[PDB]
Amino acid sequence: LVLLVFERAKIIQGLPRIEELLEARKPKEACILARRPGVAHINYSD
Amino acid sequence: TADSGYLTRRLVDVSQDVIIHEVDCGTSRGLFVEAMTDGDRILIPISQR
Amino acid sequence: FHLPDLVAIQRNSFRWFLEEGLIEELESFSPITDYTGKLELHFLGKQYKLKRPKYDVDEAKRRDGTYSVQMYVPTRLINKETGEIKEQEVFIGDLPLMTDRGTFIINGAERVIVNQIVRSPGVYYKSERDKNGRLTHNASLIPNRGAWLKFETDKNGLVWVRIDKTRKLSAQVLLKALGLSDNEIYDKLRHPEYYQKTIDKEGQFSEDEALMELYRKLRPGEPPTVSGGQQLLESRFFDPKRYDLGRVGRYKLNKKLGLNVADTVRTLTSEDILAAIDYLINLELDLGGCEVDDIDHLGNRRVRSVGELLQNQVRVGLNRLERIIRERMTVSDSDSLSPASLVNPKPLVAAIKEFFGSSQLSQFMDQTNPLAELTHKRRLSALGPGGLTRERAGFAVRDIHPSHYGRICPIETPEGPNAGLIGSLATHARVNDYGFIETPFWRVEEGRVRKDLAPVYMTADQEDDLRVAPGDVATDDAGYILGTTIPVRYRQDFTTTTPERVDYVALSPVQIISVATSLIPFLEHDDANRALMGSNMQRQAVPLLRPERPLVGTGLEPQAARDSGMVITSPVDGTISYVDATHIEVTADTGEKYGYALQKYQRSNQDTCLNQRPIVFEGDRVQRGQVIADGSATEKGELALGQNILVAYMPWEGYNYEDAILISERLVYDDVYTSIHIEKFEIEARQTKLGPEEITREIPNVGEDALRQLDENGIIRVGAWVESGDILVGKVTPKGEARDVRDNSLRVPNGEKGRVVDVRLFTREQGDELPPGANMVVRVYVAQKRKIQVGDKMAGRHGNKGIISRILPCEDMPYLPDGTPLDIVLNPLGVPSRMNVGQVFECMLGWAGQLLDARFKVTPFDEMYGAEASRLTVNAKLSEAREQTGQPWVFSDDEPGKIQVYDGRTGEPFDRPVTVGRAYMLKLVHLVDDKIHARSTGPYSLVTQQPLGGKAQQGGQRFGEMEVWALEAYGAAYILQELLTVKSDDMQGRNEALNAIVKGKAIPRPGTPESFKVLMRELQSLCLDIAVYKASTEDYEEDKEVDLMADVNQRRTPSRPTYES
Amino acid sequence: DLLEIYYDYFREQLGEDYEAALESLRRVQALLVNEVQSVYQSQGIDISDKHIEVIVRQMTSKVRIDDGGDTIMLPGELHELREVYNSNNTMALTGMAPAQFTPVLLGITKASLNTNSFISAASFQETTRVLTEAAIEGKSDWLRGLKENVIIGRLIPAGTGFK
Amino acid sequence: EQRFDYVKIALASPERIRQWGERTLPNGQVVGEVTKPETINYRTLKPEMDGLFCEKIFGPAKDWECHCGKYKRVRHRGIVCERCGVEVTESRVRRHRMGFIKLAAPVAHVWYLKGIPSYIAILLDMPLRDVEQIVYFNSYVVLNPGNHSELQYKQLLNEDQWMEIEDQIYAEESDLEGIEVGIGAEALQQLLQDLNLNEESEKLRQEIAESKGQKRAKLIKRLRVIDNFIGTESRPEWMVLNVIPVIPPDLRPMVQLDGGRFATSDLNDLYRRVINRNNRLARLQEILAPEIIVRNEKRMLQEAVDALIDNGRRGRTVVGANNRPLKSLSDIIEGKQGRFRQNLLGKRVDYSGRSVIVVGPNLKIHQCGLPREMAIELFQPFVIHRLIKNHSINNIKQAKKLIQKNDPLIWDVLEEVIEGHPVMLNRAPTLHRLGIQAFEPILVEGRAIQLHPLVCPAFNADFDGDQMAVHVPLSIEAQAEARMLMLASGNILSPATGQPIVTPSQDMVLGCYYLTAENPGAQKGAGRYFANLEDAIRAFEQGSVDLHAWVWVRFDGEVESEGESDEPESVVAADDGTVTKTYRFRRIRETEDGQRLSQYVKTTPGRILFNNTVQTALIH
DNA sequence: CGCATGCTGCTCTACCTCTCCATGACGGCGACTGCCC
RNA sequence: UUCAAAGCGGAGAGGUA
DNA sequence: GGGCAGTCGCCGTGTACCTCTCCTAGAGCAGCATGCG
Ligand SMILES: [Mg+2]
Ligand SMILES: [Zn+2]
Repeated sequence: LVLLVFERAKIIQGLPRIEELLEARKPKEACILARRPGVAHINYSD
Repeated sequence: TADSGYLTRRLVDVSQDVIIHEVDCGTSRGLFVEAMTDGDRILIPISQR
Repeated sequence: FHLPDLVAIQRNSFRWFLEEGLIEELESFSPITDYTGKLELHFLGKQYKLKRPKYDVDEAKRRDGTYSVQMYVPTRLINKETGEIKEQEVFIGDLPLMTDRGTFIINGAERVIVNQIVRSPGVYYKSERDKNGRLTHNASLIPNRGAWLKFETDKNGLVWVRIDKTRKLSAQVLLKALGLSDNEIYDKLRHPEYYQKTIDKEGQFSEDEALMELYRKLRPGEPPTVSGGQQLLESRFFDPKRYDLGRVGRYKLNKKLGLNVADTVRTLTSEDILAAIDYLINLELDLGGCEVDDIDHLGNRRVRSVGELLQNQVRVGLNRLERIIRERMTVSDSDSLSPASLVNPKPLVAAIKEFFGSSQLSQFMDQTNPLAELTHKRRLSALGPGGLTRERAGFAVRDIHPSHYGRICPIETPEGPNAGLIGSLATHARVNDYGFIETPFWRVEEGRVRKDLAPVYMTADQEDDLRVAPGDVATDDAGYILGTTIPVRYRQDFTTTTPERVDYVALSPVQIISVATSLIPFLEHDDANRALMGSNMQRQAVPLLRPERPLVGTGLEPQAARDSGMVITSPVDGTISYVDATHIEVTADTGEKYGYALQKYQRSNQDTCLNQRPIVFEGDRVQRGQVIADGSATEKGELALGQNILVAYMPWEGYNYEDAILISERLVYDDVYTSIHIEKFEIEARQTKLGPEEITREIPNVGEDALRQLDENGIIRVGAWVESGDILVGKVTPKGEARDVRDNSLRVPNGEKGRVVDVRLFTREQGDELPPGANMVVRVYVAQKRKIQVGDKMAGRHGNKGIISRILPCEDMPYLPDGTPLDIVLNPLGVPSRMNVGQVFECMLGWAGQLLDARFKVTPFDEMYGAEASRLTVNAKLSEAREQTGQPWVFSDDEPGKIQVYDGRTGEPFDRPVTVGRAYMLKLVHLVDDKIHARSTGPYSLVTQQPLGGKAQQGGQRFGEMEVWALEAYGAAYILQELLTVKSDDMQGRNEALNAIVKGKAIPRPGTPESFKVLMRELQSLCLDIAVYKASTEDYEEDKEVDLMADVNQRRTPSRPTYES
Repeated sequence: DLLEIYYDYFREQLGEDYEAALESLRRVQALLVNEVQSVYQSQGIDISDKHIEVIVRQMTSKVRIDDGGDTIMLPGELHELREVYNSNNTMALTGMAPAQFTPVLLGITKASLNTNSFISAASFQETTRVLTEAAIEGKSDWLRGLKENVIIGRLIPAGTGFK
Repeated sequence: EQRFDYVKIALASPERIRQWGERTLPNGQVVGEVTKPETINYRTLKPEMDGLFCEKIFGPAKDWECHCGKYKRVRHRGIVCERCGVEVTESRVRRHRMGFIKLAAPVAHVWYLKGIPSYIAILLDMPLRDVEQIVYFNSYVVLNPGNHSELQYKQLLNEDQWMEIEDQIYAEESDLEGIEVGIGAEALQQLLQDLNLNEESEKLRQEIAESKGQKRAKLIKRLRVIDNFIGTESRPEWMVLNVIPVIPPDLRPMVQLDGGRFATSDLNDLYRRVINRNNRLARLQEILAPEIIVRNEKRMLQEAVDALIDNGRRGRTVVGANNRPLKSLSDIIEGKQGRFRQNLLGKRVDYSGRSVIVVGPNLKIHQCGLPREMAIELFQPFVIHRLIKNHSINNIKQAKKLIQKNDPLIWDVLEEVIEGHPVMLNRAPTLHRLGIQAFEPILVEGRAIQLHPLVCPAFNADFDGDQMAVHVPLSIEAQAEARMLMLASGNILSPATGQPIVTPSQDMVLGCYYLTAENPGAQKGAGRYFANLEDAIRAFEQGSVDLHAWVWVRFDGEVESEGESDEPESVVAADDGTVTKTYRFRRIRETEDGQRLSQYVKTTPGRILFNNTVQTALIH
């Protein structure tokens, strides 16, 4: 009939994480700031 | 088991030549050891580390 | 128990092959014509005139031959123009025949063909999601045999086609090349503008350019041709000899796409392609009646058995034969020909031999006991020629699907690399003529179960819209379902409904498990992992000297023994007139005589006995269906793999530690747990260019003290006790060098002894077939009786394994309040951490049964009748035994299952009472006489000069690289260097070390091992200039290349270390 | 990229690039050690921190050479930080033109194939590629460390065979 | 003082390859060349005179015996026969001599053409596809474009292009003197010989000095390769083969199956194919055959040599009897089952055994139980030595006959042979260094090894089917080192973390817990006073108090109670200044502003047993 | 009474080509390739 | 004076820990 | 030329032990049993 959308609130790590860390691979997350400054405007645009 | 065995073999071959040959390099550098804590709670005390 | 014949997959498949499997392949190839069209060969493949086997089953078994028949097909040769027809019958091949138990006998060994679970032919739709793009859908069309087709939808709304593994190309080319005008493909499609987008983007094609482009893309580098494209398409998809959907493929296509094409046509047509494109468009546009497919569903998977695989092999052989016939028929100008001289049956014979002897689908039979034999024929494999590969199978194929319910057992699998890749058929399941597994159900009308209306068999896809109840629901008079809420399954989910809304009910509570798992009482109180262990270990037990039934059996034992074909039942309802150790005779009421002959001390594939013994006495009244004689692993009628012994749960003085077992000495001198094992030895007398070989007792360099038991013909006598290193058959070879003969007579291997029971021998000039170049064959059989001893493995039905560590004299064992010493002491630490609670139930019920002489039977999942049925039944039985016996110490109300036990060494009672009972334990095939090995010095490998490996050839133990790492972490330098050189392949240091040890001096320094030199030679042979150098001492001198392959010491260097004298 | 961020910041702030390389490598090393130890301690397993430090220093001890001044070092070569520093110092003591470099993070398989002995590398992985490269360069192996005295059959240079 | 110091690798020149083979004889000719593809004689098991198993090249098959049989005896040293010219010496030299095959046409080494980096393509400044097309006879290449306008050096032509250029060059009208050369064969030898490394390096440096863009890495790679070839003093044209070597015949042997059939190796087939094609091509070149067939023969010979060097790398795999691939020279060394990982980094050894393990209590840690049937085999030389020295026997043969006959003296000798001799025990998945340990053996009766219960967690062992392997050390250094570094009684802590590793684990902790616990019921004899702990133990041993009763004992020492009240209680200031403080579990009595006079502890007989056991073990 | 023909065992050598033998694995890393400025 | 006649490679399937 | 997405091909994927079976096609050449007048 329909397909409801919702947000759930939800971690353990094992061998894949260790192998990824020791082989120095590229994960997909964690945008990293590049220069010092002192203000972080979130800027919720239209 | 296969994943664990492959990882151990790679670890052994990367670091086989580390043997102790010297007594002292005469430096003044090191790191800072502190307890491992999850915010309010501590997980590993400093004395064990 | 509505159980029909348990081994019926093999029988049905072979009957189908004989009835209509060979005819269909023979008649699809008959009209072989040459290019001039003058001669024709017709194979009237309808008679087959099978010739009776020349050897019986037993003759084939004892001669080590093959049980088979011969096939003869009638053929006719027709010459055109001049009328000339010749008729004859040609020999086609030898077909091995299936015995009465579902197995084959190849070269004197029992073999079984395994069933294979594969993917069914048809069309399968799938949706794939790009990293940043939309959802794109693809469809794959897969036949039984031929080329595959693939359709794909792009991100812009374009439809592309891929044939086999060529480059992609728009669907317009393919649809126009097939011979379809625009109007019909516009009408058949439901949403024509979606395809109109592709038409506009890719440009309209006419037939000529459609075939031009199709030829260009399929076969690049050649000049395009219209006839070329036509022939290419006709050979690719429309050729019966090259393309085959199958009956199942046509059925699946019609069922999914909703077509109406006839069942007889088995090649692709235009409507199928149009319907597949339309279904893809609708699935893209979310029409409403379209859905992607699941490939693990048991409705999309098929079973292939011996009939289909044999059909494929016959087809390949026939293709090769037709090639030979066509090549040979044209070489002669004048006819001077007959159909007999035209066909050559060598390729077909070779193909059949390769399938039955060297394939990976024909397997060596498991024959330890009747249960292993029964479950080896009901096994389903996902690997083989046409299935999966070990490196490609992943997590999704080894899981449990909700569609396995009642069709594949969820418990019985291997552990390790094969876990989830081999499965077992459930108890009530059966395979229909399309290849899909079914299972039975009873109908429910208005909440009433109709147990008198012929249960219906249903496949996985059928029972998805119905609400099906489990087999443990309780009814009041075999009628209305009791309760107010009932568990049901609807669309692969578990729910609960009112019992006026269910549709079908399963037949039995054991419909979900296999036959090996159905023999475990109190199963619902066990964990699943230990249930797997117990079911697996029940098939490794050894038949004992005097078998015995369990006291707490489950009810399926008499049915698991009737399929091995070793129990004899009387069909007569008469009287018995003659009983003997080898013959039984029963006379009816004026209905002639029935006589049976019994096998005596034969041998199985795994060296176990196959005896058969009678039960009845002379002049006995006998009814129909009554057991008359029974086999080596059955008591009267039913399976009997273990023994009932007294058990107590408590720790001893460290002898129970971590799965070890402490037993008594009564189990040794009472001949409990003793078995007979028979071995076979063989010698061959061949001929050589130097001369022939003679079997005789005139052996050189031997004294009369080593020829006592030979029969003046060089062969040992029946009934002789042979110890290790004893001559069995004496042979001499004609060496070239006076006396020119050398002695290599065969002797028993080290560690073998027993009695000689058979010396059957075969020779030429007597009607016996022999391998080429051989004169005679001699086979000797040696038997022995083995007792239980320290190091043997014991097991129970609930997963508890152990190794025996001590055998105590009977005055040391703990004893009961009546003076009876125990038989086995088990550790209670192993029960609560593994959750085998059923063994305690079994022990207590066995105690009650022994005290009552009752032999109870309990069926699994017995709690549908009460809240705690097992505990109440056990307590009531124990109380009744206490009241009947008269002894108050049997049962106590304060501690129900526990009684007082004393110490045999000091006489003082233990502080608290312990649990005692009767347990049914089994002895496994892992015995310590076959696991002990040692070596000092022996044979060496030829290339690397390292010690050989293997127990049977005095082999060494491997020192892998993990052990090298462990020795490096210790700081060890001298142990490692001694292991690497002096004890492995330092060809000169081995003898020096041995002589130094014997003489008492110091071991000298080693050199360079031989494997390094072998590697240097191998690298040099690859055109690499590698060498070892010695550095220069002074400044401008050059470094000097060292020659490794040159010994400087001109001392003895033998191939193997030798003792000086 | 965290390594690049740290190197760029410390090169913009500090003068000499040697200290920037050292500080960047130090920060990345600490992050890696802490992450691995946290993953292990999430379960009920405890290991000492020296064992992980020994392995991690094998991954962050090299540098990529860029614009060698006058030494025999073409761009694109991976060299130890200490060797580069010593060569640059001994060359620029007289007043020559130094070389540039950038720290890199290798990994556990890419670092085992960059050893100075072709016998150890050929016995680990990719035998034909290693052997072809060694044949072209004319390399020589002086038999130092384990896994090479084991192959020949000599006393290993560790333990009782140290001297 | 060692034999050699380092290992060096390089490219092989044709002179070196011919020098590896081609030995000399006391005559006017050399012998070391393989010319015919015959391996062995069918009628008699002998090798032919010029083949893969020849005896003039590779040495005699039987030591100190010639092919014709005229010579014999170890008297004949360093003298060659005359009828067949076979040197008379040991047969072991058969696994040294190499020989070689001379090719009628040059071929290219597949390692230097088809690689992840291709070195021929890098050196020649050409893409891999063009070089691969020039090889295998798919296209032509221009070697000299002299006196022309539309032709450039190293430009790929075609059959039609070559024909149309021939239509002009053969007219010889004008403007076409100095005929250009094109060559549809390899001609890689000519292109690689034309290299002038020094000026190429100078030009490359001059170009790399100026301008970088973003794609000067190609010139950097070229400069690296050129500098390598300059420094090594090699020649690039050595990457194209003109002769090949042959491996000695014992590393590719012929084995005989049970039924008399032969199971020959996979290298013999590849060598046979190469030799047959080479001989056929040479024969065709002799008769001056048409060139369009000679080119086919050359292409087939290239493919054959390529399949010998490495099978299935460039083209199609060569299948043998079945549809399974043949094993080439690179498959010997490259895999997990290759020489490196199977024969050099781990081997099979002597004086070793294996058996099942059972539990042995009453053993001490550092002791093991070895069955009597394995010890008599693993310890044979020491038994023989002891039999010869003491209990004077005679020779070794008599000692071996005595062992075989199973004399009673054998076990008496063995029992004193094995005492003081450590033995190493090992379990299958050795995950850390505590998976191999040394024990002292004790002869047991049976066929199973007895293992102490306190070492199971280190081995990860268990008594439900596990098996163990046994090795023995031979020399004095190995024995001293096993006793001093590996013995099981000095392995208390673990190397991963300093936590103890030998602790009571399963059934001993349960017994200690039961013995030292408390029981509200079954408390006969509670409240009785004892002097010292031995009195309490003696009173319990002969049944007069329960194992869980509460009794007062006199104990002057240090106590550690649980649920204790650290604050003094019930202080009674008695006469004469004597103070008797009564706690919950102690009754200390102290003098006036002085020391302690006495102490009593309220405890349980099981606790007294536990603590007395520990103290007695420590003090003795 | 004797004459003509298929079957079986041993020996001896030589190799290339397809309708391609499969189209259910998964990640990483380097080298072509068509397309848009 | 001599030794000396018992060892062999690959592929597939299953099992124990 | 610069810069790509996109794609094709090669590399890698636990240790020790036990049991069973089977192992190259084609062609050429010589000697013994069988149906007929
Ligand atoms: Mg175990
Ligand atoms: Zn000679």
